[PDB]
Amino acid sequence: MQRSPLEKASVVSKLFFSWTRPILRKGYRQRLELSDIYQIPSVDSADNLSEKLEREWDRELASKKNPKLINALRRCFFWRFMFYGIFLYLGEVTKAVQPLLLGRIIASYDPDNKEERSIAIYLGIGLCLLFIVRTLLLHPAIFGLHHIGMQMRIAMFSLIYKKTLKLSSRVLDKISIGQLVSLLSNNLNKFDEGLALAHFVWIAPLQVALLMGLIWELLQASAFCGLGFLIVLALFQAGLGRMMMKYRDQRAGKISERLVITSEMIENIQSVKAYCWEEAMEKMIENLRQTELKLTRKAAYVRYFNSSAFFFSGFFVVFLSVLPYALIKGIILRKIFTTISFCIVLRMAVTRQFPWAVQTWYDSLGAINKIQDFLQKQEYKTLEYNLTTTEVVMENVTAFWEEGFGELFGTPVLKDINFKIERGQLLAVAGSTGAGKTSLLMVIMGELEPSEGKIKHSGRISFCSQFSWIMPGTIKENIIFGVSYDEYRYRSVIKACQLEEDISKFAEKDNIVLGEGGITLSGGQRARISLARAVYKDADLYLLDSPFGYLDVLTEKEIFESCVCKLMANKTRILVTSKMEHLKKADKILILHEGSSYFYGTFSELQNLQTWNTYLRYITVHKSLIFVLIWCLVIFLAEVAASLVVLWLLGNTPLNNSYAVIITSTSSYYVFYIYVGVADTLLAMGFFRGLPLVHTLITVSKILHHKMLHSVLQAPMSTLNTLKAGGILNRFSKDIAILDDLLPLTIFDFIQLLLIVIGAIAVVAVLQPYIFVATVPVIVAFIMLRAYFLQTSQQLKQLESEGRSPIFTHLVTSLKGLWTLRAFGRQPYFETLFHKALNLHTANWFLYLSTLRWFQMRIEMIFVIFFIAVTFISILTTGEGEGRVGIILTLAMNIMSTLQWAVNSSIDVDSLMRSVSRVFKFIDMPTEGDIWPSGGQMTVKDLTAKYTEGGNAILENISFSISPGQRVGLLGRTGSGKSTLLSAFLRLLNTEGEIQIDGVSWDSITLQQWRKAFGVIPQKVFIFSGTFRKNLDPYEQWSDQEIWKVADEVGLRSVIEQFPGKLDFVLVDGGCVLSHGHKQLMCLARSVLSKAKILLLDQPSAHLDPVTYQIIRRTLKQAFADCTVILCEHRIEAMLECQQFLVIEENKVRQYDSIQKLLNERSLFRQAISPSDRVKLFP
Ligand SMILES: Nc1ncnc2c1ncn2[C@@H]1O[C@H](COP(=O)(O)OP(=O)(O)OP(=O)(O)O)[C@@H](O)[C@H]1O
Ligand SMILES: Nc1ncnc2c1ncn2[C@@H]1O[C@H](COP(=O)(O)OP(=O)(O)OP(=O)(O)O)[C@@H](O)[C@H]1O
Ligand SMILES: CC(C)(C)c1cc(C(C)(C)C)c(NC(=O)c2c[nH]c3ccccc3c2=O)cc1O
Ligand SMILES: [Mg+2]
Ligand SMILES: [Mg+2]
Repeated sequence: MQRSPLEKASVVSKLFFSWTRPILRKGYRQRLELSDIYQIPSVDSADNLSEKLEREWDRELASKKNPKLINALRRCFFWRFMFYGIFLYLGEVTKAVQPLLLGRIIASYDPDNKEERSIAIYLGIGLCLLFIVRTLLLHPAIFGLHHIGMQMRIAMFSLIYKKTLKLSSRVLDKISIGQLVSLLSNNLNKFDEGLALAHFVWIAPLQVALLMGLIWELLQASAFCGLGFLIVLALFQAGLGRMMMKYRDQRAGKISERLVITSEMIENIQSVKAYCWEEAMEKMIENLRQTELKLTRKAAYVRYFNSSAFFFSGFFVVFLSVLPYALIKGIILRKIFTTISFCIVLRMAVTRQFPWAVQTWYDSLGAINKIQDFLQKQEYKTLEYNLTTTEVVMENVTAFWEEGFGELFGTPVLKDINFKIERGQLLAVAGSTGAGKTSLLMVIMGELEPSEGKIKHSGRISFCSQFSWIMPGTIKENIIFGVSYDEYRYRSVIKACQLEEDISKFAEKDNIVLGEGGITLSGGQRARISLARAVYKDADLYLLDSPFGYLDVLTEKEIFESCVCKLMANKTRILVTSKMEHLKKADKILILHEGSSYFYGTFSELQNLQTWNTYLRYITVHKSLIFVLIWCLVIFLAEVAASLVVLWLLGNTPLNNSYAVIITSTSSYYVFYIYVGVADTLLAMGFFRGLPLVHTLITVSKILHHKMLHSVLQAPMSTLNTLKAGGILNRFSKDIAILDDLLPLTIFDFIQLLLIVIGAIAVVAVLQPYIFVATVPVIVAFIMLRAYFLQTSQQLKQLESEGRSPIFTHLVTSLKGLWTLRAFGRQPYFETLFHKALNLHTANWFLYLSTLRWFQMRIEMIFVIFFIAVTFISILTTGEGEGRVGIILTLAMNIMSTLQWAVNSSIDVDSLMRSVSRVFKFIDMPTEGDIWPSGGQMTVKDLTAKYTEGGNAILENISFSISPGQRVGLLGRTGSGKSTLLSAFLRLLNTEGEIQIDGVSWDSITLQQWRKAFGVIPQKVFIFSGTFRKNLDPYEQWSDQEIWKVADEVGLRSVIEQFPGKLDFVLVDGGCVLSHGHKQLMCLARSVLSKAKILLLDQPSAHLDPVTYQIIRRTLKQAFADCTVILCEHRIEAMLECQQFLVIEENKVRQYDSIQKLLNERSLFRQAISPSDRVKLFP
């Protein structure tokens, strides 16, 4: 890493921004090298800005009765804020005094021998000094203010991430990810750039006050009659401002709901593709955009009138000001041109600078109120007593989940429970699905607080969750989990948990970079890593929430006898399990039932008891847009044509006539200057040109999102395992919101300003030729410097834009794995790990931000340099009477003012046009591409399975044949390939060979038509946010009576009746309200509804007990009558049902007819079988 060149730099270098110069020269010739990206300055790091504001916020919490976050921000930013404000004031004041100096220099070309001709040179000197001071006075203050705004945002972002880790288990149900992601995605670039515009609240009034006097000098009565029109217009904009904000709050609720649906479906797309929910998910996301875009359009139409106010005002402010003075006294052109020059600044001050400044203050404080509201919430309390006899004691405990019934005190999940545990013995927590076994562990950890009862143990605890969580990184980084490495400990664990088999198969042996969640691995592999993490941790208590769910019996025995009873000796360790073998070796047993202790004692006792392309493609999405743009241009040509013949008549005039005083001399060089002043209004886009342009540009973003969401869903699996969670969630949140909100109007201003320049030059050029020639040398200078700047700016903007993903990627996983982070207590790791992601983004954003102010300053300096040259050539060459050089040049330089604004607008479009470029990359992804399934017989021949293209072959030369209406068992060691074989049928991963069904092959039919033959039950369960009926059939093909007629057989009768809205209860946080057992029965019903003749079952009974399993076989015997079944199961009770068996090992298959033969070969796998299951197989 290279250190910041800002650190060591002279006042000149910092003032003129010469320290940014290297990266432009480096970026112009070549592609940007990672080496060239400088380290962030020491001032604005994540640690310091956290440390500073954290201290000031707890001080605010400690002192005041009702604390406010703005008070905390005030005491560490206000002086440096106000320090730049006084410079930004003086830099703005100097724009208001330019008309006085320039106006005289213009008047000094007049043949009539005025005093001006005396002072002209002194004004010539002074006006040059007037420009030089402003250029140096404005830009540093803006960068200074941007730099403060960046520090403010980083400081809060860090306090949100510290706060969110200490947040209560009660609150997590209410606040989804969409709440957090939107809050950060909104403020990310908007807040930083804002603090430039913030000050103009108090700059604009003093500017109006200053300007009004200078006008009052010229026009005594009418100036106030003018101002009145702007006071009327200012209130109209304040009206639109309040109206626009109300549309934004109605929409904000809908965006949060779309992101949680969009996240969930892409997070586990492998299930979405298996069930064939493309039409379902697209229609669901489509319906949420209807409400959103309605409120976007209404917000967009209002903002047009706010934006357009400046351009229309121009003519009317001057007209109402000159007209009264004209009638009573009579006016000179000089007097008209001087008022025009004051009015341009006065409008800019009151019409664009004033309403933008206020709108920023609403957004900032609005944002700070949400953060302050988020910071003062219910926190997870800690009450650990390290003093103990290492005796984990529980007595007379009851607990309710929701606040209502618990506070009022529905049945509690635990009641009248008690147990004592000595150190050096394991507890067997047994019961049926929904007994409260997880709920019991949640009370011990203290995530679920008890209403009545008392807990006490030592603070040190270890936890193994039922849903296995893999943070992004290496298997080592997962197993050690943010502590020092130990060769003797690490190796003894992996051998005890026996991952040595699975780790050795991978190319990079130990350390492979696992994605968000670890979908690279299988169900059994994740569980053993989750276990290894819990084992490697040292603590007084080890909680294990059924880690033998996805493991085969041979592995389940070996790991239980090699880890739990060997490596974990002389420790209290409460275990969730439902097998006789585990309860036999166990010391004390606890059998829960309907949240009540059915039995408590010992096992002995229990038995005794009972670039051009990107711009072009965007325009040619929607055909309306190209018609509207042509329709604007033909009307533009008409108004350019209209002004031409007006000025042709006006200039050709042959002129008691007190209305307007003109003479041959004055006429020539004021009539044209007046036109350039009022050109902004004459060429302005009226509601007819404005509204449809805005309307279509929103309709484009609607079409672009549909294609993008459509293309992502039907892309191949390999491409979707490449990209991250935060990478998907970045675009759909931030880069779709840019095409809806910012881009539609940033274009309008760019077009509006571009037309005004062209049309003004055109009319002036056609009428007087030399001005066109005079502009060219200034025109080329801006286009030259623009083409030079963008070569660096474009490349920086992509690094910064793709530099966001790390912040989101981390925020997703952190939240999902929150319960283990607090179990182990690893917040200090994750905070410092999160600080990096902000620093990375700061390093790219700060660099892009600083490079801009260079271009902003240089473009102004180019103008100043040319103006200084123009003015001296004007004044010095001035003849004795009618000097016809300075006239022509200054008129050009009066246009280049409008162009300088258009070039700055042209950069603001290009930066937002990076968003649409990154959207098209997601649209341009590759694509995976009599009654038919009669009997359902399959024929596999020379099949090969691999995930990556040209990688390791998981299965090789596979070939077997199933007969019609036959049940087939599938089995093998954890990580054999059992899932890969089931995925090979649906052909999700890329394969070679052919699987032919009922004498018809793959290549004879389409994929989406092929996949509607199979009814799947995947290994990982997918429950999106919605109602039960929606989760049971998204297409809504079946009736309520039909769903109820299925619900009884799978036995969700009692499960649903618990909740208030029967089949209308909206599930949240990926269906966290249901227990692990009910999620398996949810997938079962979903398959029972979808009446298929072939169906695949990737381990139906994962964590189901022998009682609940009776439902699986009951529904498998009755409902699935004549259809062919491929049953991939670990429990041995399931093997009684199916006839043929497939065994996978050594990347190959073995088919068998009888169970007795299969078990006869493998002695170890036969000895593994439970005594209670052994009597069933062998009579
Ligand atoms: N966050 C929650 N909010 C509301 N109810 C919940 C929540 N978590 C669990 N429950 C409910 O509490 C009961 C017990 O759930 P718990 O997960 O403790 O059961 P379990 O015995 O661990 O089940 P399994 O055998 O499936 O693992 C169930 O009825 C479940 O729906
Ligand atoms: N998405 C993937 N990308 C790369 N390799 C993968 C992927 N999924 C699985 N594998 C590899 O294939 C092996 C077999 O995984 P698979 O899920 O088919 O096994 P399984 O027998 O179904 O496991 P389980 O006992 O957990 O059900 C894994 O151990 C891993 O090495
Ligand atoms: C009839 C005709 C000539 C097509 C026409 C009419 C108007 C109205 C009626 C809106 C003044 C306008 N005016 C506008 O479109 C205006 C657009 N934005 C504004 C913002 C603030 C204040 C006024 C306007 C405005 O008049 C323009 C026209 O070209
Ligand atoms: Mg459970
Ligand atoms: Mg599997």
